[PDB]
Amino acid sequence: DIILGIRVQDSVILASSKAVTRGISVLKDSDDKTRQLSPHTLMSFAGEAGDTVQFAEYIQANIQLYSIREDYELSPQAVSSFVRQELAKSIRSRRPYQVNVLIGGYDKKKNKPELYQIDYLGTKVELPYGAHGYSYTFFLLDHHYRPDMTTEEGLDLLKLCVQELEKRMPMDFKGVIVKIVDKDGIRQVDD
Amino acid sequence: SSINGGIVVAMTGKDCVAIACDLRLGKFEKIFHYGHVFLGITGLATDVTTLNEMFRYKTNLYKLKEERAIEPETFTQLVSSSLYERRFGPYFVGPVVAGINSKSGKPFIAGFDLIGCIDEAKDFIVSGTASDQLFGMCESLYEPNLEPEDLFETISQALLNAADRDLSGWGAVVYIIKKDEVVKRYLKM
Amino acid sequence: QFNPYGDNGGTILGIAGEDFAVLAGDTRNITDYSINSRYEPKVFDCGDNIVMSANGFAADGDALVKRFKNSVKWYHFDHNDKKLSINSAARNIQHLLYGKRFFPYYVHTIIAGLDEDGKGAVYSFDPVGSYEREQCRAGGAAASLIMPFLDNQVNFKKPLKYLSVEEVIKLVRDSFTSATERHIQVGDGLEILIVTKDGVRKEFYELKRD
Amino acid sequence: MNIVPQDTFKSQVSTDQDKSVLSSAVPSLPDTLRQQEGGAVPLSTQLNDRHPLESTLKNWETTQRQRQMEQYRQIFGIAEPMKRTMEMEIVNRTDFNPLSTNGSIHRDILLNKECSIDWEDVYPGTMVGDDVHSKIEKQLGI
Amino acid sequence: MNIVPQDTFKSQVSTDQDKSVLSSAVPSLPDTLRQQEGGAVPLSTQLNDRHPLESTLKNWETTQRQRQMEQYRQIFGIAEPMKRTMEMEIVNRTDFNPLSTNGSIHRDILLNKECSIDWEDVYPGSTMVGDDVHSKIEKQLGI
Amino acid sequence: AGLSFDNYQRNNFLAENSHTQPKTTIVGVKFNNGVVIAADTRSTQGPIVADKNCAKLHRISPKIWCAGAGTAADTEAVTQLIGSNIELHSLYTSREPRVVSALQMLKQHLFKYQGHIGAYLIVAGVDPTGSHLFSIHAHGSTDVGYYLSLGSGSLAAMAVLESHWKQDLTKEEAIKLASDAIQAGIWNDLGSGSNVDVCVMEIGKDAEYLRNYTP
Amino acid sequence: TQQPIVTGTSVISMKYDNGVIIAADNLGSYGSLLRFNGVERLIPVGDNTVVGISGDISDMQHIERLLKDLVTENAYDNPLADAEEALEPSYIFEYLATVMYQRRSKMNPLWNAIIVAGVQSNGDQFLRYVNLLGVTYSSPTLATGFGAHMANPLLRKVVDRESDIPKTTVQVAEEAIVNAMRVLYYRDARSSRNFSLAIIDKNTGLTFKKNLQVENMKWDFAK
Amino acid sequence: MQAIADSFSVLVKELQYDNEQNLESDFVTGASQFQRLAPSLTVPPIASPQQFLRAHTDDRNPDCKIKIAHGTTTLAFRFQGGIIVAVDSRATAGNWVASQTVKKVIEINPFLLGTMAGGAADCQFWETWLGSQCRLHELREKERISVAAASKILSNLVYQYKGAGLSMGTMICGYTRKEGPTIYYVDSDGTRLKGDIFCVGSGQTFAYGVLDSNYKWDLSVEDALYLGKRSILAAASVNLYHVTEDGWIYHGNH
Amino acid sequence: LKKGEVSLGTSIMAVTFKDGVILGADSRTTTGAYIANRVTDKLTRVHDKIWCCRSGSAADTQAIADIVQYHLELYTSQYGTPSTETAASVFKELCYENKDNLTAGIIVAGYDDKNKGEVYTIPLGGSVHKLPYAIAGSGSTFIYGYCDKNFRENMSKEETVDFIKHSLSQAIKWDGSSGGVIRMVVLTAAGVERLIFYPDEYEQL
Amino acid sequence: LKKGEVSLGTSIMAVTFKDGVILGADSRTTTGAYIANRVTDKLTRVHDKIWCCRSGSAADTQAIADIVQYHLELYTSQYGTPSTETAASVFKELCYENKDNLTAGIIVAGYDDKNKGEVYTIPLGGSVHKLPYAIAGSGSTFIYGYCDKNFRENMSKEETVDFIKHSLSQAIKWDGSSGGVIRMVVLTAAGVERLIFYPDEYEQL
Amino acid sequence: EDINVESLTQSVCDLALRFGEGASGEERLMSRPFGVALLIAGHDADDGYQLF
Repeated sequence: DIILGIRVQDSVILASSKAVTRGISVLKDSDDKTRQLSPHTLMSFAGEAGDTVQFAEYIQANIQLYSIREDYELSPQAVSSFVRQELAKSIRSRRPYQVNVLIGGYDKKKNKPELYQIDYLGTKVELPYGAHGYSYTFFLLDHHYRPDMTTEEGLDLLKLCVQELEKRMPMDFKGVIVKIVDKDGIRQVDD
Repeated sequence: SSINGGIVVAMTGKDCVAIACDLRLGKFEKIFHYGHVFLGITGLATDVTTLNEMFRYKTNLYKLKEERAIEPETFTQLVSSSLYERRFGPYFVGPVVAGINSKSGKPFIAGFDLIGCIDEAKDFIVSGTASDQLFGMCESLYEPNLEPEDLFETISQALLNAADRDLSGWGAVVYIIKKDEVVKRYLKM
Repeated sequence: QFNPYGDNGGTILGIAGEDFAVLAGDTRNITDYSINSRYEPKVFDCGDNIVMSANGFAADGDALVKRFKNSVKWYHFDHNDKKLSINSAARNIQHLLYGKRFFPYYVHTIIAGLDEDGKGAVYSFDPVGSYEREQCRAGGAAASLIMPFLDNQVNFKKPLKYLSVEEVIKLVRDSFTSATERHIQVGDGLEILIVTKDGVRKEFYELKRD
Repeated sequence: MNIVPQDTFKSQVSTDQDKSVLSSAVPSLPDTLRQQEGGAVPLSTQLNDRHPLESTLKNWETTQRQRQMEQYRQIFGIAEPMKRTMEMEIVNRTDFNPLSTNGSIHRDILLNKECSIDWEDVYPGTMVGDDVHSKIEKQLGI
Repeated sequence: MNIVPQDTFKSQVSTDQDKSVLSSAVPSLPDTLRQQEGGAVPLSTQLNDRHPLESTLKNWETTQRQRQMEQYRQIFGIAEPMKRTMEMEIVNRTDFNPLSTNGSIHRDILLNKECSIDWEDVYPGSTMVGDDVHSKIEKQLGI
Repeated sequence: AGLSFDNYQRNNFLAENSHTQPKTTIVGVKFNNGVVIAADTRSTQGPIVADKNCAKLHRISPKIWCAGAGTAADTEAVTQLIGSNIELHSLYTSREPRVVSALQMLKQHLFKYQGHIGAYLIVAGVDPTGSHLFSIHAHGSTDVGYYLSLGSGSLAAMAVLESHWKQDLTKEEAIKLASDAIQAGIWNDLGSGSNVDVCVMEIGKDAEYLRNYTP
Repeated sequence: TQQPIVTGTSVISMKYDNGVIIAADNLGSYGSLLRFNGVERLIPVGDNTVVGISGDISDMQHIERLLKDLVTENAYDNPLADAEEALEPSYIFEYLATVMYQRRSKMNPLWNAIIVAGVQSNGDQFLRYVNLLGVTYSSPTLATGFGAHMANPLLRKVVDRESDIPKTTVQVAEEAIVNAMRVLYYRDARSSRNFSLAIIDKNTGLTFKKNLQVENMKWDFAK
Repeated sequence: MQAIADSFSVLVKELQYDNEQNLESDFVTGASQFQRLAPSLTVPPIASPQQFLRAHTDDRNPDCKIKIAHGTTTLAFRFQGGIIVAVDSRATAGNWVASQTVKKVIEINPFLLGTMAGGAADCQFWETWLGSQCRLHELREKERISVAAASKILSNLVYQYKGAGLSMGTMICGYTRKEGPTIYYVDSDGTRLKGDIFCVGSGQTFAYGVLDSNYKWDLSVEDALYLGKRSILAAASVNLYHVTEDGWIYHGNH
Repeated sequence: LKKGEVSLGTSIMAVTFKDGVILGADSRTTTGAYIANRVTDKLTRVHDKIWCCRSGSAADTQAIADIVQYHLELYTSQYGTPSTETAASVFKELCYENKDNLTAGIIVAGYDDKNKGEVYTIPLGGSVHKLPYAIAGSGSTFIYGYCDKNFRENMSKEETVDFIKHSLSQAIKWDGSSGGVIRMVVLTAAGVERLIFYPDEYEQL
Repeated sequence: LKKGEVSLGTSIMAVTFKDGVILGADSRTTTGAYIANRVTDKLTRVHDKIWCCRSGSAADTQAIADIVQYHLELYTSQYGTPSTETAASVFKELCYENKDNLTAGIIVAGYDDKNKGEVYTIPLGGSVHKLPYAIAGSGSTFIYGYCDKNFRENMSKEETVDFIKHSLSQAIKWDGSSGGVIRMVVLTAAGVERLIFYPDEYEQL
Repeated sequence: EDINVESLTQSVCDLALRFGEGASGEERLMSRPFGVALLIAGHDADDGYQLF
């Protein structure tokens, strides 16, 4: 499981890979590593099977309940804080499980994109970049990142990261699903 | 390239013996002879090859000195002492010796543990990984004082029944040994 | 740390006939080298023409048989003395075994009786409840000696269907005699329960070592 | 006559062992949303890797109370533990304060803890639940 | 006055500890071809994972004889161990039979093993290099 | 030279990597003019009876006999080696071998190997000094007894011996007592069964070896 | 408990033609120290049943308390407690076996081995064994511990099968039990010379003999 | 107050029969143990039940060992009007004779099927339980349960016991009017994957390759059955199932 | 000790008295709880009037005693009767130099014309201690007080015999590894005297 | 036994005599080889004429003794002076019901006008034994013989005092964990008497 | 197996008893008796077609 997040001047771009659980030949067309928390907030997760999906769906249900109750959408910051609280609460009385979360949103009130990363212990960091899974990409991102990048330039940088990563993957790296969150909502890039 | 394990069965007849081993059909056979004495070894393949080479060496020297072929009992004692020499580093093998004495004409079979303890049997010897299922089949099928054709049929049926109960390229090699003639047969299942 | 399990070393065999069933077992109870008793039955009549055996750790088997008999008593109480069929008993035993999934009974269980068409039926259970209907099942020590003996003289594919009850009893006795000769844990007696439309009949035969 | 609490481990488990939080869609399964525990806490994880002193601390006062009741039964008779238990049950049942968690004054007097403090006193201590109606339903059994 | 052999481990190691198979090209390194051990046997591998009884069995007879010599020195004097060692040295030195490994009759008479058999006797215990008379001549003469 | 230690590391490595290395009632009774040794005749490879008629009474010398338990190959090898040494010593001294000499040889050989040779023995015999019975442990300790038992059925045999032993026993009484102890081991122990083998060594006579004395 | 501390060794019992005989020695050993002499390990429950217990002594005293409570509860409030409503050996054994298995399943076993011996109301002999695992069995001869390996082969000489029971008198059975106790005192390092015996006969009732000593010991074959 | 008096009035404690659960499990008060929709599972009352179970499940009698489902190849796919489920019926012999042929696929309903691929007892028991749950749901809602709901029920149940010792990998295959034909895969780790083609077995790469070589949505029923049989034969006689909106149909060796 | 080895759970006493020394022991050998030998002779003769008793590993003590007897025969062929001190020194050297591989403890009792009877003890480790009287073994721990209250110097033969009998009877009573008969050897100027007492004698003391 | 805890290594004696009972002990508390308390009163009173001494874990035995004293005060408020058997039963119940979590051993001595002086011992495990006299602790093992040879029924007060003094002096002499002064309590019909004996007195015995 | 119609009817009646003590001794579950009557129609192999 590999997740990448890049925040640009006007949007957030999230890339995620497929599962391939354990020696099971699966042909399917879906994204099982992404849950839409709200029309302008998306969540990507990578970690242990079973636990991570349960946690993601629990978070999605809570946020949908809030949206129905208040007839209003939480900001990405509040969503990320709630996710951090729930993650720290889950391992309160059990052995921690491997999980890493990237939350990408677009604050309509502030009119700006935001990206957060939360690790398995419950550490939330606001970042312009982000990656989890395979362990070089940080050096390339540091070398080729500007806070005022457009969406096309961010997509090109993501393509460069994908091309660099593919040369070390064992040739089983299928199509990486890429989604964009911006003022118009959430969409999926065909390419 | 994986040839470890296997099964070897030895039975006594009226004035004959039968010794049979499993095979992979399709050059690694687990039955060797040093004149009129036959040896079948199961277990680690490297140890099987090493023991075959060592016993060919020792029996060639024995025949050069004695100017006569070695008898099954003397070969059994030799195998026992050779296995006991490696007391703390033993080969991972189960050997079985079969033959007919050239002078008295009495048939002889025996089995060994990995450090050379002798089990001299009058009916049959089973060596292999399981040695519990084929053992029961041989116990149900064996009858004493069989003619060579009856003994061949019995041992072949035991091997076939073992093969059926737990494959694809399974084969068998059978030796019917009389005082004057030795017949080697293949079973292709 | 305390070890709650043990091993008592028995041998059981169940055979389904055309219109009868047979469940037999050796009657020796041992503790790993010593003979606790030379006559300790392990095949029990449970009512409604059902015979049961749980071989392995003796305490677990006794507990399972006790629980099944009490459940059958309540089944008669709550359903107007309805006869419990063999498949329903098999399902009850599956639930009883799987109820201890995380602390299992250390037993192998065989039950025998007649199905709703009057034909013989034998069910075998894995220690945590997995079960199936079989024509013939040997369990415990010396099963690897008993099954080939039966297969040498019966075509399960004289065909087993046309065998009579006396012939089956003789064949079981012969297989157990051979196993007693070849195995150190088998002997001292054999007990056979036969289920037919007339009920359950008991037979006993002395084996070696008295 | 127990000093350290005993028999604290569970002997059976089931997916409906918590009657308070059960799914209405599938009544045999628990309701993960209304549990509000992080959403990734199966019951099995609660059966292993606990601190050895936790069960001793959680059941300590109940064990001492039971030993006192047993001594009263041995020395005084059935009536004394019966009366003590009746008093405590009446006091506990007539109290319903959904906005507070503190024990009553009369409960402290009955427990002989009017001038005693423990760490439970110093340290008495969502999207769904934690409201008055949930406490009403739990208290009334409806 | 030992019974079980003691002080059997090596207190130090070196790459030229075996003076017999030293390389001619690099005298401080051993000659792996003439060792004829298999070609992949570093000396360090011989310092670990040994059977705990191998050292006891290898040095048993020497330990018993050393205890016997110590007893003679304590009870008889220096002359008795001196003479026993001198006899054994004379017998061992004047025997050079490169084609056989069996011990001499006189050595067994001195060792009081005339009618005694051990597994060393029963099991006395091919190559391209160093299986010739000349290697034994060089080792015996210190050439 | 001697027993080899080659492939010890290889065998340990195979054991660590999931490679399974492949893998009795005896009594001795003294009577007024000799000693009897008796044994069961069942040989098992685990729970399976390999042989129903197995000879377990072994001859160190014509009038010195022994039986063993533990590792079978070790027992046979040690008995044969000590027999060879005893025969050579007898030829050297031109005298009948003594049981104490065999006891010393066995004790020192077993002590040399520090218990790694798993041989547990009962050794009985008669020599020009009289009749002797000894028990020998693997680690090198030996003991003297008027009646001894060995094997997995040794407790039942010892109970029978404690029930019916006296200072002054005739040859027939001793033979019956030893046979009864072996029979108790046969009936009450799963490791013992089949027939009984007896050997009677009387002072001044040839050793009498009765195989299958009671079937 | 989780490990025994003070223990008793062995109980041996046999069936004869009209009843049962049971016996056990009087010793509570503290490791290798023979600490307590005078421990009664045969508990008579009524006039038709004797229970012999080996193993942990504190658990044995707990079992004695359970048996006393059972007897007292039998008479609450049946006026026929001494009459046909008296406790049977089978009732006592069923209760004890249920307790032992339940405590084994609780991972808190009673570290004991128990033999129940007696005569049923119809004259039948009852002889049963249950241990800390809850394993139960019956046989014409029963023993625990070292006796199970030494006393049993002797007693099976007298009573080898069920057909030998009618041929065995009380004198022969008592002699066999006494000889087995002597053998145990010979070959058991945790044994005692003093022992108690109990005979339950369908005609004469219960005879409980205390302070019995092993006698006629052969030590003269020193050299 | 009288109940309080009874609690303090003086055998039952040692039997542990003052607890209602112990009475129910031993069928003292009635057959309520056989009346629980959610079955009760016994756990060792110790600090480390999981270590206990793992240690005691890997130690002598072949007949007292937990039976493991066959690791033989299992295939499932959805072509145009149903689901083809294919297994190899080469049963493994032992110390028994079967009265009839065994089946590697569990028939949960006339409309639902599952595969074992794990521990045999776990799969059989919990898929029978799932059939009961689906029946109760269909009675309540007066409509056939969706395959997503059934797979979710099974996944939630197995996740509640995650790490306890269960082992099971099943493929839930169904066909409903609203969903169409659907296949899910549920594992004892809590995984729940929706898919079009699933191949789980000893050799499944060969079958997956054969499928991918000649897979299309326009396959016919006979063509789909032939393709499934050929894929199983390539993997390693062959039991086939065709699932349609009206239920499943079984083919012996078609 | 080595796994599976035979241990020596004995009760050993050695008492010096006016005319010499007396060495006594019980006769039980155990393998845990089973008595493998009801009647074992624990009094080992190393020379004509130099005897010993052993504790620890049985095989190691037997090997050490055999070597010491060989040594004393070699000494006797040269210089004659050895002193008890010399035998104690040889025992001590053998036990100390091999204490990393062999477990052995010895009680040595001797008589000679010069020193008129002596007792030495060599506990585990190999140190030597010369004492007026010594006790050793598993049962000895139960009679440390009693002996300390009942020993006098220059007792008569009968008094010493009674003292040893009482002490060993208590040691047998309390220790489970101590057994049936009491064997004693009296070493004086007259010679070597062997005594044995049976349970029916000492159990009524 | 939890790591880092305090253990009661001691020498405890209780002897019944003609007029009543006497309980005696030493006064040493050690942590490892360091004497943490040179002067300790080990004679614990649970009722006016019912005293005890403790062994095992100090904290566990202190808690058990406090509960027993509370229980006996309740009993006295209800029914009057309890018997020694009742106190022994309460001690046994407390020790047995908690034996999986606490390590406690108790010696109980008592007097009443009905039973006239009694001794009970509850070793580790929770079993109870009634004896004419009892010894416990690490230093008791060295006086098993001596006591068994010197106890008589119905001894006078002075004879009992001398017997206890001698036995505890030997136990002090041989046991490292024991030492200091000897303390004794005499329970008769005339009341409770306290006695203390100093090392310069008993070491000369 | 299918449950008998009479067994199901008995179970429903045992539930209806719950305004007082239960059939197996259970505590009261509801505050008042039900206000409904049921006609239960079934078929089983033991008793054919039944109406309760």
